[PDB]
Amino acid sequence: MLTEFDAGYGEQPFRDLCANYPGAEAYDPHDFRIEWGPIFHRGRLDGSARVLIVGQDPAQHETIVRRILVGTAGRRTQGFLAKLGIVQSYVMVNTFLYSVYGQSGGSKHKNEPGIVDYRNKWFKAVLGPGNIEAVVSLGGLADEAWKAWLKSSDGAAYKTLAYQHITHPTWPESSAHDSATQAANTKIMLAKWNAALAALAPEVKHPDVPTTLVPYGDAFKPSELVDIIAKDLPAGLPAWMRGDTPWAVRQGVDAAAKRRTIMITIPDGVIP
Amino acid sequence: MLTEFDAGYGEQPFRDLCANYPGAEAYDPHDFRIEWGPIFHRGRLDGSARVLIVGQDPAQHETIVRRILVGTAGRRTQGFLAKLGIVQSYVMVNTFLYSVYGQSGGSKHKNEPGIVDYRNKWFKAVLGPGNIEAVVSLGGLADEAWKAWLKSSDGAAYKTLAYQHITHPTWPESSAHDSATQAANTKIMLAKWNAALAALAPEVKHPDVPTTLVPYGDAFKPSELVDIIAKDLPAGLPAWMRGDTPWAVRQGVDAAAKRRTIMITIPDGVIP
Repeated sequence: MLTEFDAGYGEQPFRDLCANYPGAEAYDPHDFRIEWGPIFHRGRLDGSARVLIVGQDPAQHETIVRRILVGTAGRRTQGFLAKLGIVQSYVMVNTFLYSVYGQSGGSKHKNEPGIVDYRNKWFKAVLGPGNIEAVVSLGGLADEAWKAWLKSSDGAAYKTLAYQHITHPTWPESSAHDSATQAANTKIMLAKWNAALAALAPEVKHPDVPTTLVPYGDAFKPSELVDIIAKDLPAGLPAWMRGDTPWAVRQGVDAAAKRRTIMITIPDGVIP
Repeated sequence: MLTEFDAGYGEQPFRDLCANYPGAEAYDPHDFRIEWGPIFHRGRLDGSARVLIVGQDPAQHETIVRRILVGTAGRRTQGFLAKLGIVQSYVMVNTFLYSVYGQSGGSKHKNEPGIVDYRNKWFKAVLGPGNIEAVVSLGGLADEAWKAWLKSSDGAAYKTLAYQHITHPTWPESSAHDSATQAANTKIMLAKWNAALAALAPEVKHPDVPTTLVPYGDAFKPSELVDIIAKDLPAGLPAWMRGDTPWAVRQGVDAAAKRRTIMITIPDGVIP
């Protein structure tokens, strides 16, 4: 009857970071959903993380849970980590503190000093303890974020840290609306993911569970979509929030209404 | 531009309390909205609280923020504390960890040992440091919770602790839908709140701000409705979540649907 949870940001330097975060002066209020407040991380901040995941930006599930990579992209990422024998020893930060508002917002503000400097303080803080053995970026903007970090003074020390850029987990669904094209692109993505795993496996010297590498097939199997663990969520969050069924969506009759609303629906079967 | 936040539950004894909370074995799954997870407290857990508030049960705003007293009842309670000069030195705990399901009243399970025992652990932890100088209960079930605490072995020590039972903050709106009856019931409520203030004022010897007692009139004035402070909310929560405008509602075509869904709408004016 013992359930774990993420206590959060009480320790330094994370406490000062979360109390002094960038707002509209760095993140444009039209081009970013700053109205939901920042979402900072997911995973270990106690120094026990072995893998750093760099994602892009949060969406509506993250906005409720208050931790990043908690939707479909998150369960695919968890499963990626599982293939390396990593079940809890990771830490995750995003390129952006806030959701990008718009189709291909870019990359339009990736060069904002206020944005990059604050993100670099987080890199600095999570890499600080010196236990991270591998870095994985999800998508191009994350890949650029990591490379820009390496060119900074504090980042110079991490040029030799094992690193893989991999295709963004939801890329197949965003590349086409057609089912057949989604499947074809998924096969392509997983082939590239297999190569990344092969390069990273020998550098993850301290896995949580010693594991022999089992490659992805052409489609995701159910076992490779792994629920986010309780230890990652704030105290008291119900188990279905870290389950396998979608439960939040933006809702509105037009663009402006839709920007203002999230609807949360408990999956069927939880309530008796 | 530092914004404060509640780091939460990382310190003992709270860490073990939040990791070992009661579920369906103590709170009946039909009579309690256990599907949303427990909401534990609001305010100081570092020992600096001077007033303990005992509330009844959480609703939909609390369900999103993950702290108690966050809606209309909370802002009325904040204003009550403000009149005693208490701006941040309070701690609030609920009679029930979960929302009561059904107007029937969760008085049906008020003596269930699983519920009472766990709540007493929270009483013991918050009263432990010995800095609480006054206790206020909101409504009848809360009053019975404090009285049940006093009858237990550990609670015996607090029979001399200054204590006032006051009428639940949202009693006027729950007693009638007629505008004129609400105003009349509000006038009765505020007379009883004024009596409580008079009894508590000389007993709150450590206000955050020394304040001369200004009694309520017959209705709430806007200055007597006080926004929840940033220090009470998890890191990153946007300011409108602790503003003066309602922003969450239960929504569904029928009872079963309504039980499963919360809709969040950002107040107008936050998004440019």
